[PDB]
Amino acid sequence: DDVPLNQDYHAKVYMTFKKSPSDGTWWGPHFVRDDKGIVTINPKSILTHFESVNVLNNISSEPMDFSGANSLYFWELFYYTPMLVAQRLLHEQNFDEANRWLKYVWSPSGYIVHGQIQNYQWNVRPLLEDTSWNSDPLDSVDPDA
Amino acid sequence: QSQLNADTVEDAFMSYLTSFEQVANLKVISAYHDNINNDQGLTYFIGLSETDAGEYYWRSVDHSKFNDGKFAANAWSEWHKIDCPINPYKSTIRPVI
Amino acid sequence: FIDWDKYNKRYSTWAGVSQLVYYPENYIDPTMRIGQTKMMDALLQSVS
Amino acid sequence: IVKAGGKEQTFTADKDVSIQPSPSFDEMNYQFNALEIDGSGLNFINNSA
Amino acid sequence: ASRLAGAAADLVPNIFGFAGGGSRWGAIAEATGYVMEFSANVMNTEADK
Amino acid sequence: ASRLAGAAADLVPNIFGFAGGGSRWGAIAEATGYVMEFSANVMNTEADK
Amino acid sequence: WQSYRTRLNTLFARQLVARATTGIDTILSMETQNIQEPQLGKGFYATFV
Amino acid sequence: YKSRLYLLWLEQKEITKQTQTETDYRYELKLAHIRYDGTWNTPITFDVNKKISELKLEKNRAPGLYCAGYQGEDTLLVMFYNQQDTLDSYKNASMQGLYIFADMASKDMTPEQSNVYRDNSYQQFDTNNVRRVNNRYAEDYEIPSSVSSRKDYGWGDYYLSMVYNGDIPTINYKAASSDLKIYISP
Repeated sequence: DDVPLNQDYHAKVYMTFKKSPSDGTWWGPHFVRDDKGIVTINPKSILTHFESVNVLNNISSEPMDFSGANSLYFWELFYYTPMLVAQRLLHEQNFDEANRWLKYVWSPSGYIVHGQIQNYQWNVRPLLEDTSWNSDPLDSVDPDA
Repeated sequence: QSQLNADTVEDAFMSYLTSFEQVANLKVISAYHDNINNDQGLTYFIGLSETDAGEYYWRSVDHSKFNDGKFAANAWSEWHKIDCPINPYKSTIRPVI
Repeated sequence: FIDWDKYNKRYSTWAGVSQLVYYPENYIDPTMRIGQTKMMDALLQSVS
Repeated sequence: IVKAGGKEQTFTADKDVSIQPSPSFDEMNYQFNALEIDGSGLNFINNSA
Repeated sequence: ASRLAGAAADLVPNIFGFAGGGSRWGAIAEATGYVMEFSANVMNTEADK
Repeated sequence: ASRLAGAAADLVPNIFGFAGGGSRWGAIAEATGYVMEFSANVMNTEADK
Repeated sequence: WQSYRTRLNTLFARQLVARATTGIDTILSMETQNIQEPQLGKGFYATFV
Repeated sequence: YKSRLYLLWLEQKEITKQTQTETDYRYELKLAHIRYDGTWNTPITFDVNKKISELKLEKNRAPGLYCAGYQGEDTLLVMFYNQQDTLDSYKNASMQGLYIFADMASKDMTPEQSNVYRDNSYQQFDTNNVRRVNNRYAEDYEIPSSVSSRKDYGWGDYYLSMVYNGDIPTINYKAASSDLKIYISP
């Protein structure tokens, strides 16, 4: 918040499981933010349920979300557009260009960006990490869903 | 069409990427939630393009598709176009059901 | 090997680009040109 | 290793990290502090270094 | 882009002095009507191609 | 050449006296919109030839 | 929504312009898919192991 | 601005004020950009009538228009001035400027801010008989705020480990006379 509810801690995260199913007193990371910047952890915190709780202080941006609000437009730009054009070029016997657009999704020979082979064969990074962007696939008979 | 070279598929991609830019740069003006309570139902938004005498879009998010701290991507619909002569004063515009 | 899939995998494509330095006039089309103006496109359509 | 023009400058993680992270095979994020680079002595070729 | 620019330019009043006003109020509905009539010719041109 | 001449002639105000003004502000965007709609008929006429 | 913050827009098309000057080989790479979006208001990023 | 060609142009509008009637003029600043398919967007209108009226211009003299991109701070630097005879007359001349952000939102320049952008770009203004070309704005240097893309990497010994997906999320600098210092937080 702009004005926190408690001075001793501004946010309380905690972890629940089978043996510990509910909240405990001072059993979590308790984050305190000053008037200047950096968020620290209140040293009265008990970090038994975690291994380490780090605070990313100078990271103020997250990468783009392929399962968020504008997810449908993101998957159409990087996956469904190179797969529609390369399918369409394959039907037209234009083979040297149809290979160029299939390799915007997957190159089995790797990728070379400025004279060096890359760590990935899948050019679409939400195929590199399998991110589900539909969790209701059996509502209708849809092979894409 | 049939004669489909490298020059045609690059001009069609940039014509695709032009219309992609108009939807990615929308400004959400107002909203309306079609329930009493915020936990259930579904909320309808309204957008604004970056053209002068701009064009307004709308879409939905389903609050029954909210699971474990995050909306599923099935909650969101696509931006649907409004073909209507709309010219509100200082973004005084509201959807309603 | 950056140019492997196009102009180095086959022999007929390797002899295409490597002769293009020495004899490009075998591949020069008087009606088509990479980088022509829109007036030359409108001129070709007026005599098509 | 920071080679900015003239002399190499080496900054190790024993003195320039506030919080060492937990040991793991998956990730070890070593966030350094604000490091000091002597920009005097850059070779400006075509007004760019 | 030319219909939306011509519509908003005609919503500004053009008569000033002792009798103000002069803006065409149906300018946006004229512009969107011209685009949808022109897009019917585009879809017939795309179908003829 | 007739759309660009009709656009600039309509940018001059035509109402004088105690209430000035009268120029159509969206005249250039109306003219360029009419040329691009007419050039779509030219390219269909050239394609039919 | 009472405790959560759900992103509505995206700033991907603002930073796509610098990736689009070179060509489609630069648009459809992974460095374009790593274009980041700003945080939602006041807050921070925390890593939980 | 952000590697896309824009255009700015100043339009006048001849209005009629009253006291009998007189002819007044109203100024607007337009702004359009190019799309990916080579087409141009609609012009965006900015009200700059108070900025032109603050400049004590002559009768039929168009004001000078400075416009430059600035990679730091991601702003479009638009300033108006009274066009002078010599180049040295702009060391104390009052500027009427405004910012233009990425979403076509405008913020006026504070007069303490306009003097900063004047002192580093007054040698690119137009005089009466000399018409100059504006460069991209910078104050003495051009250093990015963060580097997040690598140039080269390498595998570990026996291909077991890897130093990979690092970044420098914070790059700062301050410089005295002939002394540059760089502050990275990698």
